[PDB]
Formats: sequence, C-alpha cells, structure tokens
Amino acid sequence: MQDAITSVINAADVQGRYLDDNSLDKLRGYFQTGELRVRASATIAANAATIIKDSVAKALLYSDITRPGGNMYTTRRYAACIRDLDYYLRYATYGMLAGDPSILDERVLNLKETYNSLGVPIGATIQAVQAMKEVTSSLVGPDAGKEMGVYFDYICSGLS
Amino acid sequence: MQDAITSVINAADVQGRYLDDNSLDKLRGYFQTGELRVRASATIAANAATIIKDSVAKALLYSDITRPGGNMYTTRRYAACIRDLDYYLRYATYGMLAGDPSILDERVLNLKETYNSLGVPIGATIQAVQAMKEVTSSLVGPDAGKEMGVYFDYICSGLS
Amino acid sequence: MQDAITSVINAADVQGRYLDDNSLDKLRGYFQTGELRVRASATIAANAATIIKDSVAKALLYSDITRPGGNMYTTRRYAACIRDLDYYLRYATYGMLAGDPSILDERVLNLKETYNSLGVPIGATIQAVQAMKEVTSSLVGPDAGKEMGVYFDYICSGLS
Amino acid sequence: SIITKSIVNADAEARYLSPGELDRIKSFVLSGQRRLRIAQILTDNRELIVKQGQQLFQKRPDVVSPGGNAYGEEMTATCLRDLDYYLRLVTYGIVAGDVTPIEEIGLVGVKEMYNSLGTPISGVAEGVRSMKNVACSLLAGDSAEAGFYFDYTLGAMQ
Amino acid sequence: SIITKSIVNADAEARYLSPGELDRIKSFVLSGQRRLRIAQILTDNRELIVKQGQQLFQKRPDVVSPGGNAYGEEMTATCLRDLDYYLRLVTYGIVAGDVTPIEEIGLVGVKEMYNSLGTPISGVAEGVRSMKNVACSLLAGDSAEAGFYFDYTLGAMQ
Amino acid sequence: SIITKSIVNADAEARYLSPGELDRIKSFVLSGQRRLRIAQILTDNRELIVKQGQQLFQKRPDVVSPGGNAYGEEMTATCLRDLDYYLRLVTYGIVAGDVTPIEEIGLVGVKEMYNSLGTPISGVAEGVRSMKNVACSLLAGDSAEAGFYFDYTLGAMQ
Ligand SMILES: *[C@H](C)[C@H]1/C(=C/c2[nH]c(/C=C3N=C(/C=C4\NC(=O)C(CC)=C4C)C(C)=C\3CCC(=O)O)c(CCC(=O)O)c2C)NC(=O)[C@@H]1C
Ligand SMILES: *[C@H](C)[C@H]1/C(=C/c2[nH]c(/C=C3N=C(/C=C4\NC(=O)C(CC)=C4C)C(C)=C\3CCC(=O)O)c(CCC(=O)O)c2C)NC(=O)[C@@H]1C
Ligand SMILES: *[C@H](C)[C@H]1/C(=C/c2[nH]c(/C=C3N=C(/C=C4\NC(=O)C(CC)=C4C)C(C)=C\3CCC(=O)O)c(CCC(=O)O)c2C)NC(=O)[C@@H]1C
Ligand SMILES: CCC1=C(C)/C(=C/C2=NC(=C\c3[nH]c(/C=C4\NC(=O)[C@H](C)[C@H]4CC)c(C)c3CCC(=O)O)/C(CCC(=O)O)=C2C)NC1=O
Ligand SMILES: CCC1=C(C)/C(=C/C2=NC(=C\c3[nH]c(/C=C4\NC(=O)[C@H](C)[C@H]4CC)c(C)c3CCC(=O)O)/C(CCC(=O)O)=C2C)NC1=O
Ligand SMILES: CCC1=C(C)/C(=C/C2=NC(=C\c3[nH]c(/C=C4\NC(=O)[C@H](C)[C@H]4CC)c(C)c3CCC(=O)O)/C(CCC(=O)O)=C2C)NC1=O
Ligand SMILES: [Cl-]
Ligand SMILES: [Cl-]
Ligand SMILES: [Cl-]
Ligand SMILES: [Cl-]
Ligand SMILES: [Cl-]
Ligand SMILES: [Cl-]
Ligand SMILES: [Cl-]
Ligand SMILES: [Cl-]
Ligand SMILES: [Cl-]
Ligand SMILES: [Cl-]
Ligand SMILES: [Cl-]
Ligand SMILES: [Cl-]
Ligand SMILES: [Cl-]
Ligand SMILES: [Cl-]
Ligand SMILES: [Cl-]
Ligand code: NA
Ligand code: NA
Ligand code: NA
Ligand code: NA
Ligand code: NA
Ligand code: NA
Ligand code: NA
Ligand code: NA
Ligand code: NA
Ligand code: NA
Ligand code: NA
Ligand code: NA
Ligand code: NA
Ligand code: NA
Ligand code: NA
Ligand code: NA
Ligand code: NA
Ligand code: NA
Ligand code: NA
Ligand code: NA
Ligand code: NA
Ligand code: NA
Ligand code: NA
Ligand code: NA
Ligand code: NA
Ligand code: NA
Ligand code: NA
Ligand code: NA
Ligand code: NA
Ligand code: NA
Ligand code: NA
Ligand code: NA
Ligand code: NA
Ligand code: NA
Ligand code: NA
Ligand code: NA
Ligand code: NA
Ligand code: NA
Ligand code: NA
Ligand code: NA
Ligand code: NA
Ligand code: NA
Ligand code: NA
Ligand code: NA
Ligand code: NA
Ligand code: NA
Ligand code: NA
Ligand code: NA
Repeated sequence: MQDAITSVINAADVQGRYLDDNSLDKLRGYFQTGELRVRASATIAANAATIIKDSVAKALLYSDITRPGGNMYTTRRYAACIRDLDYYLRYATYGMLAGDPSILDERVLNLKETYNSLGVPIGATIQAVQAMKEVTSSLVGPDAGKEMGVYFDYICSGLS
Repeated sequence: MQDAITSVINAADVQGRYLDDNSLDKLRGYFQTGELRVRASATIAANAATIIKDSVAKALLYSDITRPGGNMYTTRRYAACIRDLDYYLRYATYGMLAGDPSILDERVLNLKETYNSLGVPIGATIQAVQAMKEVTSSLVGPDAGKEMGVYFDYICSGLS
Repeated sequence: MQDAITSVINAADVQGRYLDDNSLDKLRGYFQTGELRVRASATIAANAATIIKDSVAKALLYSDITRPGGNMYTTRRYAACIRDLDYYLRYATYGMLAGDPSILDERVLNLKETYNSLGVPIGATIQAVQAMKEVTSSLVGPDAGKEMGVYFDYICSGLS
Repeated sequence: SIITKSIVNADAEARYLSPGELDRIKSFVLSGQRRLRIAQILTDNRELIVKQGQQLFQKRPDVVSPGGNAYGEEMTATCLRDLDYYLRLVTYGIVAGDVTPIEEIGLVGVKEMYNSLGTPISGVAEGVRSMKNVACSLLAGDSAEAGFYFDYTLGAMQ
Repeated sequence: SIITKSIVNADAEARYLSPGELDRIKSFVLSGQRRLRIAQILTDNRELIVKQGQQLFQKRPDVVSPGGNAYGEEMTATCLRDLDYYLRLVTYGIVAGDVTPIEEIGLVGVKEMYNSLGTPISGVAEGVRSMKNVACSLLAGDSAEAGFYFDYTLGAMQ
Repeated sequence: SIITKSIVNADAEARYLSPGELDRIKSFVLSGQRRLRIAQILTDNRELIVKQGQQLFQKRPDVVSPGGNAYGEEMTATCLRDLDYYLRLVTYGIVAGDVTPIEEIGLVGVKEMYNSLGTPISGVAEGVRSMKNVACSLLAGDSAEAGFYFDYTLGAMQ
C-alpha cells in the first residue's frame, strides 16, 4: 500500500538515492492537489448512500438484471450487488485521496475469475461503476470528478 | 440445497411465475412417493452398520485392496475407507428422501482429483458403492432399492 | 516422516514380509553411522548462528543482492532470508540424523513456485545453502560434512 | 421446505433423520393435497388479493403522498408489483412446509434493499398483512397455515 | 522410531535436538545389535509364537464357537493371520525403538475396523498377550523390550 | 505516510476517513512546503551529518577497536554507509509525515540483522543520535519534526 508520496519515496529507495529535484517536484504536485482530495473525500463520505442509490437506479433497476432470471433479482443478490458498489466507491475514495491505484490492485481486484465462476456479470458491473463515476462527478465537480474518474476507470479495466 | 419440491419452486421462481398445473403435478408425484421415502430412510438409518459391512465384505475384503500394498491395507486406511462408504450411504439416503441429487454435487462430490492425488482407487470405490446399492436394495425392496439406485449410480458417475 | 530405519520397515511392510537379512544389514549400517550423526547434530546445534553468519557473508553480503534493488536489501527481507537459511540448516540436520531426505520433501520443499511468484531468486539461494555446506563441512569434518552435503544438495535440487 | 430443513439439521450433526423428524415429514406429505389446494386457491385469486394495496394505502397514505416512497402511479404500480412478489413467495412457502423459499428469495437482506431504495419497511409489512386479511377472507378455517406464512413475512421484513 | 519421534517433538518447537534427546538416541544406536538380535529371534520362531492361537482359543472359546467371530476353520485361519500381522508389527517396533510403526500400521482406528467386522477387541488383546507369553518363553531376560511392545499392543487395541 | 496510515486505519474498520483524520491530512499538506524544505536541507548536508560518525566513535570507541564490530577502516566505512542509509530514511520520513517508510525499509527485523552481523544495536542508536545532534545543528527551530524522526529511529532500533 503506497500512494503518490510513498510511491516517489520507493522510487527513490530501490535506487538508493536521496530525493532529488524530481521527487520534490512530484511531491509538490500532490501537495498542491491535497486540499482538493481531502474535500472530495469528505463530500463522498457524506453522500455515499445517495450516490450508490443514483448509480443503481441509473444503470440497474427496471431491467432484466433485477427481474427473475436476474443476477441481482433476489433480495440477498440485491444486498450483495449494492455492497459491491459500496466497496468500489470507498476504495475509489481511498485511491483518490492517496494518489495511486495500487490499493485497488491489492485489496479489491486480486475478482474477475470469481465473478465469472459465480455468474456475476461484468458488463452491468462496469456500467454500474461508471454510473457511480457520473453521479459522483456531477455531485463533486469536474476536477474531483475526473480524479475519481481515473480510479473508477481503473476498476473497470481490472474487472474487464 | 434443493429437492423435488424446492426444485419445482425454483423452476417457478427464475421465470417469475406462480406455480402452474405442471408444478402441482410434480409436487403431487413427490407427495405420492413421500411415505415410501420416509420408510426407506428409517430402515437404512436402522441398518447402516450392517449395510456397510455387507458392502465391504462384498467387494473389498480378501483381495489385494486389503493386503499389503493395498489402499485399505493398514487399519487407519481401512477406517478412512469404511468412513467414506458411511458418508456415501448417508448422503444417498439424504438425496433419496429429498428427490434430487444436487446435495451430492454440493457436499460430497465437489473428490475425484483428491482420490487421484492421494492414490485412493476409483474402481474398487465404484464397486463398493454399487455393493451398497445391491445390499440396500435386497434389504429394503425393489422400489426403494431402485430409488437408492439412481443416487448411488449418480455418485458412481461423479467419481468416474 | 520416515528415516533409514522406518524406511527399511515400510520397505518390509507393503510387501507383508518380516525383516529379512537385507533389512538387518541396512539397519546395521545406520546403527554404525548413528554416533557420527548424533555428534554432528550436537555440533551444528551448538554453532547454528555462526554457520548462518559465515554462509551469508560468504555468498550474499557486499553484492547487488543486499543493495537497493536487492532481494535481501531491506532489513525485513534480510531477516526473512537468514530465517530461510536457518530453516534449511535445521532440516538438513534433521534429515542428516534421520538418514533419509523425505522430511525435506514433506515440510520445506512442497517453495520454488512461491519464490518465483514473490521474486525470491533461486540462484543466490542455491549458492547460500551451498555456502552452508562448505562452512558446516569445514567445521564438522569430511564424513559428517559429506553427509550434510547430500541433504544440502538435495534441497538445491528441490529449489532448482 | 420441511424436508430440506430436517436434512440440513441432521447432516449438521452427521446423523440420520430421527424417527420424530421422519414422522413430521410424514405429516407433511399427508398434508400435501390440502396444501396444494390452498396454494392454487391463493394463486387463482392473486390479483384480487394484491389489489384489495387499497387497504395499505388507506391505512398508510403517507407512502403514496408527496415525499412518500410510492408517490405517483408508476411508483404505486411498482409497490403493487412487490406485493405480488411476496404473495407468490407465500404460495411457495405454503407448498414447501416452512419459510425456506420466502427467506431465500425475499428476506435475506431486504432491509438493506429497501434502505437503499428509501422504502419504509413497516409499510411493506402492512401491505403483506392486508394481503393476509384478504387472503384469509378467501380461505375457510386451511387459513391457519397461510396465516403464519404471511405473519412470518411481515415479521421478518423488519 | 525414537529418532523420528524426537525429531518431530523438536521440530514442533522449532528447535534442535536437545543433548538429552541426543543421548537417548545414542543409547538406542548402542542397543542396535541386541535389538536386531531380538527381532530376528522373534521372526525365526514366528510360526511357533502365533500357533501356540491355541492358548487364546483355550482361554476364549467363545470366539471360535457358533455365533463367535472366528467360527469355522476359515475364520479361525484369518484370525491366526491377524496375529501374524501384529507379531510382525512387534518386530518392527523392536527394531525401531518405540511404538511408531505399530501405531501407524495397525492401531490407528483398529476399534473402528473390528467394530465393522464384528471382532471382539479384548479377544485380539488376549491373542497378542498369549503371543507375548510364548515370545517371552523364547527370550531370556532382552525379554523386557519386546514385553512392553506386546503390552502396548494389547493395551492400545481397546 | 500519514495519508496511507489513516487510510489503513479507516479501512480496517470499513469506514470513510473521519473529519478529524481528514483535518490532520489537511495540516500535513499545508506543512508540505516546509517539510520538503527540511528534507532538501538535510539531503544537502548529508555527508557532513554522517561524517561528524566521529562523535559516535569518540563516544563508543569499543566498536572500532579490536574485537569491536567496526574494527578496521573497511568495517568503519561500512558502518558509515549504514548511517547514511538511516539518514536517508529520516528524509523519507520527514517528507511522508510519519515513520512508515523508516519502519518498512530499515526497522522491521533490524535486531535480527545486526544480531547475525554481530553489530551492537545501542551503537547504531548512538550513531543516529549523533546524526540528530549535527542535523539539529543544521536546522533552526523545523528542528522538531526531524528530531522526533531520529528519536523514533534510535528508539525503534533496540
Ligand atoms: C409497497 C408495499 C411499498 C413500496 C415498494 C417499492 N418498491 C420499489 C422498488 C423495488 N422493489 C424491489 C423488491 C424485490 N425484489 C426482489 O427480488 C424481491 C423478493 C422476491 C422483492 C420484494 C426491487 C428489485 C426494486 C427496484 C427495481 C425493480 O423493481 O425492478 C419502489 C421503487 C422506488 C423508486 O424510487 O424506484 C417502491 C416505491 N413503496 C411503498 O411506499 C410501500 C411501503
Ligand atoms: C483373532 C485373534 C480375532 C479375530 C480376528 C478376525 N479378523 C478378521 C478379518 C480382518 N482382519 C483384518 C486385520 C488387519 N488389517 C490390517 O491392516 C492390520 C494391521 C497390520 C490388521 C490387524 C482385515 C483387513 C480383515 C478383513 C479382510 C482380510 O483380512 O483380508 C476376521 C474375519 C471376520 C469375517 O467374518 O470375515 C476375524 C474372524 N477373530 C476373533 O474372534 C478373535 C478375537
Ligand atoms: C555503525 C553505526 C555500527 C556498525 C555497523 C555495521 N554494519 C555492517 C553490515 C551491514 N549492515 C547492513 C545494514 C542495513 N541494510 C539495510 O537494508 C538497512 C535499512 C535501509 C540497513 C540499516 C547490511 C545489509 C550489512 C551487510 C552487507 C552490506 O552492507 O552490504 C557491518 C559489517 C560487519 C561485518 O563484519 O561485515 C558493520 C561493522 N558497526 C558498529 O560497530 C556500529 C555500532
Ligand atoms: C472490495 C473487495 C471485494 C469485492 C469488491 C468483492 C466482491 C464479491 N462479490 C460477490 C458476489 C456477488 N456479487 C454480485 C454483484 C452484482 N450483481 C449484479 O447484478 C450487479 C450488476 C453486480 C454489482 C454491481 C452478486 C449478485 C453476488 C452474489 C452471487 C451469489 O453468491 O449468489 C462475492 C462472493 C461472496 C458473496 O457475496 O456471497 C465476492 C467475494 N469481494 C471482496 O472481498
Ligand atoms: C462426504 C464428503 C466427503 C467424502 C466422501 C470424503 C472422502 C475422503 N477420502 C479420503 C481418504 C481416503 N479414502 C480412502 C477410501 C478407500 N480406500 C479403499 O481401498 C476403498 C476402495 C475406498 C473407499 C470405498 C482411503 C484409504 C483414504 C486415505 C488415504 C490416505 O490419506 O492415506 C480423504 C482425505 C482425508 C483423510 O481421510 O485422511 C477425503 C478428504 N471427504 C469428504 O469430505
Ligand atoms: C522450512 C519451511 C519453509 C521455508 C523454507 C519457507 C520460505 C519462505 N520464504 C519466504 C519469503 C522470502 N524469502 C527470502 C529469501 C532470500 N532472499 C535473498 O536474497 C536470499 C538469497 C534468500 C534466502 C537465502 C526473502 C527476501 C523473502 C521475502 C519476500 C517478501 O515477502 O517480501 C516466504 C513468504 C513469507 C514471508 O517470509 O514473508 C516463505 C513462505 N517457508 C516455509 O514454510
Ligand atoms: Cl540526490
Ligand atoms: Cl450471498
Ligand atoms: Cl465480502
Ligand atoms: Cl400461473
Ligand atoms: Cl488418514
Ligand atoms: Cl473427512
Ligand atoms: Cl523373512
Ligand atoms: Cl516479510
Ligand atoms: Cl515462515
Ligand atoms: Cl449442513
Ligand atoms: Cl427457520
Ligand atoms: Cl512436527
Ligand atoms: Cl507415543
Ligand atoms: Cl487494512
Ligand atoms: Cl506507528
Ligand atoms: Na515497496
Ligand atoms: Na546504496
Ligand atoms: Na539527477
Ligand atoms: Na521521479
Ligand atoms: Na532521477
Ligand atoms: Na488542493
Ligand atoms: Na463535505
Ligand atoms: Na427504465
Ligand atoms: Na493526481
Ligand atoms: Na473465491
Ligand atoms: Na469476457
Ligand atoms: Na436456487
Ligand atoms: Na416478474
Ligand atoms: Na401454462
Ligand atoms: Na414444470
Ligand atoms: Na410451465
Ligand atoms: Na409413498
Ligand atoms: Na424401519
Ligand atoms: Na473371496
Ligand atoms: Na423420485
Ligand atoms: Na484436498
Ligand atoms: Na481414470
Ligand atoms: Na509409510
Ligand atoms: Na500378507
Ligand atoms: Na529373501
Ligand atoms: Na532391503
Ligand atoms: Na528382500
Ligand atoms: Na557412528
Ligand atoms: Na558438540
Ligand atoms: Na566482496
Ligand atoms: Na547415510
Ligand atoms: Na503461498
Ligand atoms: Na528457472
Ligand atoms: Na465425521
Ligand atoms: Na430427535
Ligand atoms: Na379490490
Ligand atoms: Na398513487
Ligand atoms: Na419503517
Ligand atoms: Na519460526
Ligand atoms: Na530437553
Ligand atoms: Na503349538
Ligand atoms: Na476353529
Ligand atoms: Na471386547
Ligand atoms: Na463488510
Ligand atoms: Na474519528
Ligand atoms: Na566532520
Ligand atoms: Na577505524
Ligand atoms: Na547493544
């Protein structure tokens, strides 16, 4: 588990070098986006429920996926699905605040074969997380909304 | 874990339909074989020991399988083998009373690769379970003996 | 877990035979090397630390392996590496005293795919264990040093 | 199902069905015909059961009013659709002998579902309850079984 | 084997053989020659040991009588075959220094075995015991070791 | 890093960053510039910091004397190399906001390392401590942060 800062550090540790002007520059940049990240994390933390709502009704509800023969049709599979989206959003907020997507590859991704082996479709999941991207975006802004965009998309590329 | 009745139900749930005349018919049939199943389960429950006995002496004892170089030759491998046959019989009684073999695929089968990887032969196991089929049959009857037959055979097809 | 004696026994059990003159001969041999094995195990037990020291400084220290970008470069990876060599030595002493290498195949080997999947190099590990072979040898003698040689080499063939 | 339930209870202890559990299963199979009868009677009058909905709304007009979860004819309709779902679950349960199909299909995590959706759970309980008043009106005391089925539903919801 | 046993006991604690355990192993290796001698003496007279069986039957005629587990000359024979098995196990144990081979080969789950087979376990205990009376007759006090080996057998059986 | 630490602490409880932890992260990012300043000031004078080593030796001449772990100019040099390592770790920690990089890179299992190597740990503690006297001399009270960083190092070593 690293982030922008610790990523720069480790980039300056395996080579056995003190932090050079480049490290100081990248660290500078993250320090410049920090307040943004903090605020966005606060806002998402405050509205996680409503966001998962707008995502589910956005891409999922009132289709086959939710009807008999559907993957989120029963109430137990519905709770499992919204639970997955809650996880995805919370780790998207994590990675966002951090500045690097490794936490996703480490604690949520290492899942595609599982979904395949249990029938969980990936398409409606990609569309769902993307819906979370648009909802979160429109509710936080374009900058913070694109910064979540990169991580949401990252998860999409991980599942697909 | 389903059975005849719950199998019909689930057959009428993924389509989102109330139970139609067909469901009522199948349910009718199971209700017609119920008393038989109950009695047979009682009789097997009462004579499980003697049945595993007659099976072991039937297909296993007094051959290589039990002699040095054999898979049930030592006393620990003997207890493991008769324990396996006890399991198989008890889940055969289960599935029999239930009316559907999924419980086997769910709690005993998901075993062939294990036996292969630990040396447990499958042939003498098939012959053993079949011996349980003939013993149980002759001791319960032709109807209950064939109804156990379908599940014992199911396990044979699962191991082989 | 067997050894020279129990290996002879099991060799005389799967055939269902009492111990013949051959079994008595092999048992004789082990009984002839016993005191040697015991003493060597005492000496190694007394000097395990210094042996792992002389091995590490022998094949590992003052190269890339220990410097940044190295597999034992950080202090946590250093402790893990010397811990591995300690294990290897202790099971080499085990197998040595026993007279058969199965314990290695049973409790340390069943590791190559793990090292590959976590980046642990095998070359420096082979050279390290071999260094333990030369150190232990020169510190115990040629007979006990060759008897450890066969097991150390066994581990080398297991990793490689 | 009573059958699967005693099976799992027994296997949990690595034992055969006890003669008591077997006798229970016998009473079940002997109740099979009356059971199916109740099931098809409910299925036949399902639209009536769910429509007469009306009693719920009359008792909980807040859910259909502005700000309520079922404001509008489309959301009202969807809410009627859920009541249909649960009635079907009740018929399954009736046929099965216990609440297994109802739990498995529409009670494991319902509170989560409706919490996300913003549906008041007590409202659902009242809808299925009314569904048990009408349903009970369709059956002549037979009414017991389906009775405790509905009751287990509106209890388990909250 | 004493050697494998101290190995597993030590490894269980992630430690080297203690000097005491090492000394024990030394006493074992120094007893090797007398040990093998006892082993081959028993092996040589095995048929006598198992036959003189007779003492068991004389003391437990029920096992060979109608209704008994060893009724008939074929079942009697098989019962003699088991006694041979256990004597061989005793020779292994003698050579090894402890009861490991006996446990591993013919005591882990014996009660299960004979329970399925319908063999009275105390009968087996008496057979191997008699096997220790004869065996003890073949050895001149050397007799101790094999003694506690047999004893561990007829004890562990039940 | 303060950021990764609050992340892991929160995720451990399956929760979002609390407003307090968020505020802490805000204070960190606002301290970023002074932080980097301290980091580059230390990096600039690193050779001086490690050389002035001399104070350690003067205070612990045993380590460089016959029988000591750093006897000879080559072992002395290697010992200076370790001090360089730890100072670099201190700069990482300064930039990061906590002791994560120092722990991860050169405190998890150090006692094991130096025990194998035969290095007295208290000696290392004294070397990095002296490194904090010089370092503190290079900084004008800014000195606090790096101060507790070094201190956490020589504490965590033993
Ligand atoms: C009616 C008594 C109450 C009410 C209900 C209401 N429900 C919804 C939306 C959904 N309800 C479900 C329910 C189920 N799915 C299942 O698999 C099962 C078990 C078989 C049940 C009970 C689902 C999946 C949805 C959403 C999508 C879909 O139905 O296809 C709504 C919609 C709310 C909205 O804004 O969309 C309402 C209004 N409303 C009330 O006020 C009553 C208390
Ligand atoms: C004799 C003292 C008692 C007795 C014995 C009896 N045994 C059997 C049948 C078997 N016994 C075994 C025993 C072993 N297998 C092992 O691997 C080991 C450890 C090395 C032992 C001790 C086995 C496998 C069988 C069955 C098949 C076979 O032997 O090959 C019988 C047969 C009973 C029958 O009806 O078949 C008997 C009678 N009987 C007594 O009454 C004595 C107390
Ligand atoms: C100096 C204050 C003390 C001292 C030190 C000393 N160290 C060594 C040898 C090594 N030290 C390390 C240390 C690290 N590796 C890491 O990854 C980290 C974290 C970033 C640290 C701190 C390593 C790997 C070695 C060995 C090989 C190598 O350095 O490349 C020695 C050498 C001893 C010898 O006999 O070889 C010494 C002498 N000595 C003292 O007396 C001081 C208390
Ligand atoms: C953060 C780390 C992490 C994640 C992300 C995760 C996902 C995950 N999703 C699962 C199942 C599931 N996942 C879904 C998901 C969906 N269904 C839909 O229709 C939607 C389109 C979609 C969600 C958007 C469903 C229905 C199941 C249940 C399948 C079943 O067991 O019946 C399961 C199996 C366990 C269980 O829930 O019963 C795991 C382990 N697990 C983890 O440890
Ligand atoms: C119900 C679910 C279920 C089943 C059925 C099951 C089977 C099973 N059989 C096993 C071993 C075994 N199985 C046998 C079986 C046989 N040997 C013979 O000669 C006979 C022909 C045959 C039996 C008819 C033997 C000898 C072993 C032991 C192999 C060993 O570990 O030494 C093992 C390995 C664990 C152990 O017993 O030590 C499993 C896990 N496990 C389960 O969880
Ligand atoms: C006895 C039974 C047994 C053995 C032998 C064993 C080895 C083993 N070595 C490991 C890692 C490792 N092994 C090494 C070893 C080395 N690095 C070097 O440069 C050297 C050349 C070399 C040793 C000579 C290192 C650095 C790691 C850590 C990799 C990591 O997780 O970061 C790990 C992963 C767990 C961990 O340590 O964090 C296992 C499980 N495990 C066992 O259960
Ligand atoms: Cl630099
Ligand atoms: Cl689930
Ligand atoms: Cl989960
Ligand atoms: Cl219909
Ligand atoms: Cl086993
Ligand atoms: Cl098992
Ligand atoms: Cl022979
Ligand atoms: Cl580690
Ligand atoms: Cl480990
Ligand atoms: Cl169960
Ligand atoms: Cl229940
Ligand atoms: Cl062990
Ligand atoms: Cl023991
Ligand atoms: Cl965590
Ligand atoms: Cl900490
Ligand atoms: Na790293
Ligand atoms: Na370096
Ligand atoms: Na540069
Ligand atoms: Na850079
Ligand atoms: Na650079
Ligand atoms: Na900012
Ligand atoms: Na906010
Ligand atoms: Na729609
Ligand atoms: Na960024
Ligand atoms: Na899985
Ligand atoms: Na695909
Ligand atoms: Na199902
Ligand atoms: Na439907
Ligand atoms: Na039809
Ligand atoms: Na049908
Ligand atoms: Na149909
Ligand atoms: Na019947
Ligand atoms: Na009966
Ligand atoms: Na035969
Ligand atoms: Na049937
Ligand atoms: Na397995
Ligand atoms: Na095959
Ligand atoms: Na063996
Ligand atoms: Na034999
Ligand atoms: Na021969
Ligand atoms: Na031989
Ligand atoms: Na031979
Ligand atoms: Na010797
Ligand atoms: Na010694
Ligand atoms: Na060198
Ligand atoms: Na040897
Ligand atoms: Na692993
Ligand atoms: Na290779
Ligand atoms: Na069991
Ligand atoms: Na009971
Ligand atoms: Na009406
Ligand atoms: Na309305
Ligand atoms: Na409510
Ligand atoms: Na350990
Ligand atoms: Na001791
Ligand atoms: Na005689
Ligand atoms: Na006789
Ligand atoms: Na007895
Ligand atoms: Na959770
Ligand atoms: Na807090
Ligand atoms: Na100086
Ligand atoms: Na010097
Ligand atoms: Na010290």
